[PDB]
Amino acid sequence: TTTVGITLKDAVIMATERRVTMENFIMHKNGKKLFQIDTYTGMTIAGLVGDAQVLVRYMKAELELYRLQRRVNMPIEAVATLLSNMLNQVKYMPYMVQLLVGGIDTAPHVFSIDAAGGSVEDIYASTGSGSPFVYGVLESQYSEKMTVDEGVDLVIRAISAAKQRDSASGGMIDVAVITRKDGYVQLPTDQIESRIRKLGLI
Amino acid sequence: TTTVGITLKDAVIMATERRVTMENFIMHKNGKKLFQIDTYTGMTIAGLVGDAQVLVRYMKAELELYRLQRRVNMPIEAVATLLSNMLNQVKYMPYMVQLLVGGIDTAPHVFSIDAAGGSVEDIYASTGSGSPFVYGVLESQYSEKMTVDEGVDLVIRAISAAKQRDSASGGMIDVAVITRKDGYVQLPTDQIESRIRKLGLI
Amino acid sequence: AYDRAITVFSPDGRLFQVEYAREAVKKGSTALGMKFANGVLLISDKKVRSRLIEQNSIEKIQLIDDYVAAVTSGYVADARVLVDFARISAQQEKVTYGSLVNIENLVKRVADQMQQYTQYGGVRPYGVSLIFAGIDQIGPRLFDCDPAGTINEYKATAIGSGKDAVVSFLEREYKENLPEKEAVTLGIKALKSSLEEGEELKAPEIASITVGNKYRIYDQEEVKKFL
Amino acid sequence: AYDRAITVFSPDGRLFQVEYAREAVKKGSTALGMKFANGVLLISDKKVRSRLIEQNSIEKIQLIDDYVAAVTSGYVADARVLVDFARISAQQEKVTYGSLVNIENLVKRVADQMQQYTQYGGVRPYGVSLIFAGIDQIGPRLFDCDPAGTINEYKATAIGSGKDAVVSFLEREYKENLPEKEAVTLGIKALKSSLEEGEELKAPEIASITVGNKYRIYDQEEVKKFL
Amino acid sequence: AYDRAITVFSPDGRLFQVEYAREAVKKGSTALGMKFANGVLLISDKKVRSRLIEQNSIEKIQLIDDYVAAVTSGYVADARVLVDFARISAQQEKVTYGSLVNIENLVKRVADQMQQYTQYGGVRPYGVSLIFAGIDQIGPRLFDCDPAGTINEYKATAIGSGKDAVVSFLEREYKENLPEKEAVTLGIKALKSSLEEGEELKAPEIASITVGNKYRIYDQEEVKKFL
Amino acid sequence: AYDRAITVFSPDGRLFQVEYAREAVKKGSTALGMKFANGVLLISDKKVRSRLIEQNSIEKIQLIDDYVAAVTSGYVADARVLVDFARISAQQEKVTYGSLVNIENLVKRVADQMQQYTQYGGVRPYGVSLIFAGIDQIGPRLFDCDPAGTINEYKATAIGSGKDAVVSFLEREYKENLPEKEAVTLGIKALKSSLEEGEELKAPEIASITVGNKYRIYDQEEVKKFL
Amino acid sequence: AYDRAITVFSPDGRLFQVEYAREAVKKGSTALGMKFANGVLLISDKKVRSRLIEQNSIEKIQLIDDYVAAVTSGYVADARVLVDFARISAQQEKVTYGSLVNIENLVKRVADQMQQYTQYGGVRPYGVSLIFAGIDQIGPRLFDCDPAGTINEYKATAIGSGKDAVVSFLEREYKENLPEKEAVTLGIKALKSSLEEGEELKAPEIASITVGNKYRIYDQEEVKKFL
Amino acid sequence: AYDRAITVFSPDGRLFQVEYAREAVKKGSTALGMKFANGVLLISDKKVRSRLIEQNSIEKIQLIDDYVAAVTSGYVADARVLVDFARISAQQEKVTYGSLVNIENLVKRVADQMQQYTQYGGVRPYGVSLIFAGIDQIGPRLFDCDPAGTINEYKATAIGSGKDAVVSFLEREYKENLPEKEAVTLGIKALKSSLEEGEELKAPEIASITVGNKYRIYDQEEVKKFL
Amino acid sequence: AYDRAITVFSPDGRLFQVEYAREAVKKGSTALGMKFANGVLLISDKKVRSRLIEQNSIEKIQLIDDYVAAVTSGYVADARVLVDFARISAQQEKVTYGSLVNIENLVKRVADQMQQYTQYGGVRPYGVSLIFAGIDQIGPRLFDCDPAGTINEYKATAIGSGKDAVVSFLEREYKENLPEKEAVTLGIKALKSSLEEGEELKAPEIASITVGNKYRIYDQEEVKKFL
Repeated sequence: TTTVGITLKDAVIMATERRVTMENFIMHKNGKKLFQIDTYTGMTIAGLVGDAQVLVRYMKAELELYRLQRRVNMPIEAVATLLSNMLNQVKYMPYMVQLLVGGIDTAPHVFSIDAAGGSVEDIYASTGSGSPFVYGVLESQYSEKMTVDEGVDLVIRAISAAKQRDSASGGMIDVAVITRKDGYVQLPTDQIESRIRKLGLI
Repeated sequence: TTTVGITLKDAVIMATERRVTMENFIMHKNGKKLFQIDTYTGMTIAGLVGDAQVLVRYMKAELELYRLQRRVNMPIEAVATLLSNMLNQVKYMPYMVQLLVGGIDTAPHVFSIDAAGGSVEDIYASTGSGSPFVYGVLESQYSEKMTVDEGVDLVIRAISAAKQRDSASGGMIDVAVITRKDGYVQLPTDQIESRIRKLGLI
Repeated sequence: AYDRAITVFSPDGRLFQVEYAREAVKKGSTALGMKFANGVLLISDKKVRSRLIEQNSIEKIQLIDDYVAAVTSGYVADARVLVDFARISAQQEKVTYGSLVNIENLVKRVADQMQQYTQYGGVRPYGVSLIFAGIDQIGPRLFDCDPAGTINEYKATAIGSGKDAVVSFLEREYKENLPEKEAVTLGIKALKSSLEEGEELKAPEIASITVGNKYRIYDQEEVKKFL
Repeated sequence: AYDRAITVFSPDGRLFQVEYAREAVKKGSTALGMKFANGVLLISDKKVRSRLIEQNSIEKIQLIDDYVAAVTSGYVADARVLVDFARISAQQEKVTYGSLVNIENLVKRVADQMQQYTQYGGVRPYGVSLIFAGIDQIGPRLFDCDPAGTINEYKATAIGSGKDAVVSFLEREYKENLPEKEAVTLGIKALKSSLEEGEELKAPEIASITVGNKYRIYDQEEVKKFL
Repeated sequence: AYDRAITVFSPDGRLFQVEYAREAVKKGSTALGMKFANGVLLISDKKVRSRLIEQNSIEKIQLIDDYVAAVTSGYVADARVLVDFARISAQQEKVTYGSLVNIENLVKRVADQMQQYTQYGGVRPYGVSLIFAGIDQIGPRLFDCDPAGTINEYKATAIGSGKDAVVSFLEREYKENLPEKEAVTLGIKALKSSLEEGEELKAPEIASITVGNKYRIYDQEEVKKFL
Repeated sequence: AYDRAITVFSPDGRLFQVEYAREAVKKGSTALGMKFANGVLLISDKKVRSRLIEQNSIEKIQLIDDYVAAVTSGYVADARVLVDFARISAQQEKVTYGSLVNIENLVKRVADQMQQYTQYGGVRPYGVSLIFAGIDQIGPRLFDCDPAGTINEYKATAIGSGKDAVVSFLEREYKENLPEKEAVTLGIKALKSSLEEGEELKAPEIASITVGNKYRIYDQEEVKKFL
Repeated sequence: AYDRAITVFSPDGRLFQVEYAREAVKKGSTALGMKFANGVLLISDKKVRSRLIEQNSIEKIQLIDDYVAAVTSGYVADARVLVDFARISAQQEKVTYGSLVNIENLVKRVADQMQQYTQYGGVRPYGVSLIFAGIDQIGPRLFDCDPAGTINEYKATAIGSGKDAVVSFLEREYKENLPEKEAVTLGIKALKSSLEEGEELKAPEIASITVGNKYRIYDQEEVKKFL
Repeated sequence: AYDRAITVFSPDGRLFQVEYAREAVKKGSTALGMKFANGVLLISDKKVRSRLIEQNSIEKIQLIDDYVAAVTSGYVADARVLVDFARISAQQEKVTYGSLVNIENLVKRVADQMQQYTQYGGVRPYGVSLIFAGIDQIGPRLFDCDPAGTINEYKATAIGSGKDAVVSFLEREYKENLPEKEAVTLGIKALKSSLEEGEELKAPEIASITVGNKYRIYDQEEVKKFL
Repeated sequence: AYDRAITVFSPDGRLFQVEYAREAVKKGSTALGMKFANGVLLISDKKVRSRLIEQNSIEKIQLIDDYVAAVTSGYVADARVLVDFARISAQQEKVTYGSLVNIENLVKRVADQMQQYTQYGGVRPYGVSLIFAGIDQIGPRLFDCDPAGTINEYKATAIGSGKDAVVSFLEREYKENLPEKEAVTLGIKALKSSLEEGEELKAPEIASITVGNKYRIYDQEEVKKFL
């Protein structure tokens, strides 16, 4: 499993792979690990599939209910704070998950939350078994001045490196771009396939 | 993790570093470990991030509610006593934290509280994996007669020594100064950066 | 008949106990609030009944937090209970989400608490009217709450015995986006217009808040240079 | 007699407290909903009582979710409680099954909650009438709910004080599968026909939804070019 | 006196609130059921009150499962609650034993629920009459339930306002082991005989089940070619 | 006065609600039981009210187990609840001890349940009279139970509307240690003696048990050759 | 007034419901107990109402254990509940301490149970009077209990309708330390003196116990040779 | 009116049910207690109503422990419950602290229990007056308790019907620091002064305690040589 | 009407039961408290009703802790319960925070407890008025509490029957920042001015506290040299 989320000047880019291991061995090649949970909020999931899917449904209900009562979207920091409280409340019977939350309320944010509810903001973050390989790519190539197109290429390259070195990761790459002007936009598979050919990652 | 709090004639100085380790390895370089919880009260956190962040939110709510009903700030000793009761009540399912509370009600105080709720006042105290290196610096250089400017230099030097010897500590140094005349003042990053150049700690 | 306990509807469809609780509101002190340019203010009348009372516990503007204030009319003991409920409710939201985004939801939680006391037998309704004012993510807000639980938003409103006199004055002289100095002056004039022919206005309490800052309680001398 | 508490039947078999709660509905604001070609719309009358009220909190169409809306009449405090119950009930279904397939079941859960308040002593019934409209897997739906808990489906219906006048107009002029523009025009005419001889219609709130899309709330200018 | 709450006996030994709940049944719609050769059928009258009502939610025959159906009279909101209770009770038996062997036990569980609401204070009895029909291990069954909780088995029975007229007709013309076509024809004639002199029968709903098969709901066209 | 709820004593020391529940018993069907040589029998009158009722659900003798039977009079819905309680109570004793030694203790548990409904407020007493008969370790037994909870043992007894007529007949003609054929013949004669002048006896249900064997329900043909 | 529920004091300080429960005691059967030389005996009157009642269930002396017996008057259903409570209470003491040392404490536990039913609302008091007799570590004991819960110790006492007649006789003829044969003879004479002029005494039940031995129930023949 | 249940205040501010419970106290037996030199004594009147009552259960002085005694007036069944509560409360203090330091706190716990029965609905107040006497760490103590829960300390006090006569006598003849022999003689004279003109004093029960020793109950012969 | 239970509003909006509880306060003993230079004092009138009462239990000033004292008027049994609640509440704050910073919050907790007894059915309000005085972090404080739960701060105040007479005297003669000797002298004069024409003042209890020190109770001799 490899998930990545980065921040740009007015954009948030999130991308994951699709390989799912269940009862050992590769039993699913096209799993879903990137979810839209609000108008300008996305979440990626790593860890146990059962716990992660339950949390995704919980956040979708809470954020939609919050929107109807407050007539405004939940701020990204409030989204991470709410998740932090839920995970810490059952820390001794915990969800075995690692989560990334990203979006734009007035500025782009990416939050990393662990199983015990520890939440911390960062310009970029990666989770899963393939994350350390991604951090190597981001440490040497990430720049806050990149354009959206350049940022999409970077996350594709970083995940491609993880797929070469992490056996638990694989499959087709899913990419979502979040901006105020376009909202939550999931990039078509044909565009990403074109990008990998142009980038040289086969 | 390295946090330090010292007392002066009419001031309290608290300072921490920013390195956060999550799922092993350095995944965040600019974490937050120094919080203002009242008009003249600050707290530093060491240990598990999830438990520490929950406690910070609890203290902010309790101290603000106490201020509204009593029309006066909670005394620093009362702040430590309240924290002691909460931690001891769940000592067998405890918060894995070490806390420092400092401030001025009528005199400067610094309190150290452990996971089991043990609270004890001291002129200076340090927590975290880098604390023993800080104690060496304070044992040989601290003086109750220092000025505020000299005290700021001392905590910067003490944390810098811990960063050289403790791999779990690192990042930029955050410093807060508490006085009755100025309240809770967080020193700007540019000033601390200037101080380290003048001090010689690179 | 249909006037004793609440869980009776009247043949024409009224809750008399709720209406009777509204009569207790009409015997409370008169208070008002107005919106002005980038802010909102609260004015409450403070009359003196004896020189043996410590002037300071007459606090009629209660701060729910550093950015929300409330004023009450009716039974003071019932009002104090509701104010404490609002303060705890405000802190619960801050613990859950890290901030308070919409004041209206805090008012709704208070109104829900009063509504259940008009539908479940074994209790009587609160004889309290409330005004909520403050700054949230959407901007300056001004709300009212009644014993039944009705909620409305206002540019200017009043509660208490002199509610009709103050509202009628604001119905004719109120203007939007006024400076804080002008708005307080209009508020004092509106409140004065309610005093029983002969009685003189006595130094009231004024609290105002502007976008970006916290609530500020007027000192007694600053209030004095407005009369 | 047989008119006080609910858990008494009248000798001829009526629940007077339920009937008395229906009288409170007749004193509420008038609202209506109509089905049109591949969609359903909601219209609620908004009258102004003072220029000191912030026009925006007069929201009479509450969105249960992005695809279901509701309008209420009667006691506003009781109505707000029921709307909150519907919103939580809608999210529970989405959590359990991943989607909302039939709106009728959501309405039934609300109606069951109101029914228990007419059979168990110690409480009074809700004095609220509701209209539910939205799009589900079967298509556009339109429902009503009464204080007793009766549920019916309609091509067009109305609630409130002017319910008889609006329904009579729809009994004579309503047509199926109309365009949204035509249906809104008919709705305004139906609502106008209820205004007390002399009173003029004031800008109401209109919300419509079509198959495939989400609910859309009419802007005040778009509403204006319909009168 | 002895007519208010249930937990009072009358001096001559009647429960007036139970009797008053029977009056509410007499104001409900008229429905009937008959046994025929290897099967049982349900007929319920559907009258139209307006052209603005969606004809489909007028479902008066509710399927408890694929082999048991029910029809109700009286308060529709109370009836809906009892139908939901029967559906859950039927599924509990299937979970426990893997099948439903006797319909009578399912009816008894429903009747027990209504009986407790006539003996325990703080609640009012259900104003609902029910007819249960279906196929179980012993064969076709036909049951009735009253607000008190009385249960009887019948070859043919009716409920509602026109219960006396339908029962009197069946008392004279009913025959056993008829073909389904003949039995439905007799049922329509029996129901017609109850219409107030002048009123014309309107397309009702007919549901029948035979041994071996499941319940079948008559389409509106198939119902039409019976009048 | 002293006639509404049970937890009131009358000035002269009677429970009117208990007495009023006895009036409901006097309106029930007439049943009787007699002891004979090494056995006990139960006879219950079954009258027909319509040819549309399935003759089989008119079961008036309920088997508590294979060796204990009961017959009830009064409210059938209350009686069904008590019969179910007796059946569960009988099985609990069998689980605990592996057998049922004394029928009287089973009757006492039923009587205790009815007694608590005459002493605790919020409930009404059961309007049911019961007769218990069967074989236990001590021999054939015959018991009665009343709404208050009084228990007596009898060589012969009757309940229902015709209780006085049957008991008076047994007061004069009953003999002990009769053969089962003779005892059933005497029972039919006793029951016949109660029919309103003119009415003819209709085929009743007879159940008898002898020491060593289980309960046997008379077939309709065997009952016929007794009239 | 002050006569309905218990938790009302009368203006002059009486509990009418407790007094009304005493009237129900005056309608019960007459029983008596006497102390004699190293023992205590119980006598209860048994009248016959019909030859159809099994003579054996008329047991009026209930053994709490092998050394304590009780006799009751008033409502038989309430008395049976209290007797069962005493039996369980007696066994609890034996389990806790291995023996029963003082009978008075067992009587006090029964009296405490009846006292709480005269102070807590929602229940009615027990309409039962009891006499307790037996041998404990201190010797032969004789106690009475009333509906209020009053406890007294006696050398001889009586309960029931004929309590005044029996007590008056014992007030004049009772002697201490009599032989069991003489004491039973005096008891029969005392009981006879209460029979309505004309009625003849019928074989009663006599139970006696002596120090060292257990309770002995008189056989019907041994009772016969005392009249 | 305001005389039925406790949780009603009278318009002039009295609890009538509490006052009515005081009337029941005035019908109890007369008892008194006096302080003397280094000790305190208790005297209770014992009248005989019949020679059939065992003289020993007439114990009117109950020992709470070896150093605290109590005497009660009013309803004996309510008094017995309160005495048992005091005994358990005394042992709880001994378990917690290893000793009993102040008797007043034990009396306060009893008074708190009676106070809650005058403020919470659903119960009636205790109709009992109590006197507590004993030796604690501070010295000899003497307390009274009333149905409301009022507590006072006395050098000498009396309860019961003859309370006024005894108190008036002690108001005139009581002296402090008397010898035990003299104090008992004065107590008998005070009690005698209350007997209805004509009646003769009968052997009462006297209990006294001195500092250092335990409570001593006077033998009947020692009491006799005081009259 | 509207005067029985609390959970009824009067048509003009008063709680009669709360008002009736105020009448019970007017029948209590008269007490007063005054602020002086760096301190606050409490004065309570102690009248003697008999020479048989131990003078020491007449303690009318109860110490909540070493720095807070209270005086009560009205029902002494209700007052004792509230004083115990205050003492436990004070110790809970000390356990939680290590100190007591504001006395007003302790008074508010007591007032909240009394407020809930005027809004929840099934209980009656406390008939107690209280005065709280002491030293906290902000300085000397003086508070009052009423049966409804109203709280006010005062420079000088009085409660009881003579409240009007004492307050009127303080309205005319009270001065701030007086020495303790002068303030006590003024307090005695104020209290004397209330005695019914003819009655003479008797030695009262005086308690005073100064900043830095603890509460000091005046000895009887020191009180004597003030009259």
